[PDB]
Amino acid sequence: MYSVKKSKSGYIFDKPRERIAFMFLKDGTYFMYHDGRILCYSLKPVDVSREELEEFERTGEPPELIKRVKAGKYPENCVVKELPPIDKGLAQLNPNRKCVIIFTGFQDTVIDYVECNGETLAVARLIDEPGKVCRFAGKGNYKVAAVKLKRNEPCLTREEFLKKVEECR
Repeated sequence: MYSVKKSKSGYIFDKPRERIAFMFLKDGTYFMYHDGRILCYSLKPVDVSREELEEFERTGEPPELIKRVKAGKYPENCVVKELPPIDKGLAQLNPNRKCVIIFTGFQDTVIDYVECNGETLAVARLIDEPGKVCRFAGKGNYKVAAVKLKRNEPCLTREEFLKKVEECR
């Protein structure tokens, strides 16, 4: 079961560690898919109609393009990137995972996050340089960690974040 979020930007189908997003940008519809291990997105618009997106929403069957992607059959005009492992510091809390990419203004970023004690604990890493990391604890959304990363703002050290995680398990 995907949760579905529709907007003028497009459609977003989410699972705890998976996202299928269709963005009506520029010429037509571009797609982003990621699971726990792989990110892939189109460099050109794809042949997915709004009718197929309504059908995906109603029945829960992803379009054939996405099913091929989930089976490792990537289209020609697509970027495919391997993701890092689930953050070690968060691993024991069973975090969610989401990726944000150039379509919303980010260098490709993976974020692992949990809600704990009314706070968000998130670890964002640049997918292309996983050593660049923002560990974040705060009342905002998980995307805050990605924003701080983009803005090169200092974040929590490993020890500070691990204290927040331990005070949480």
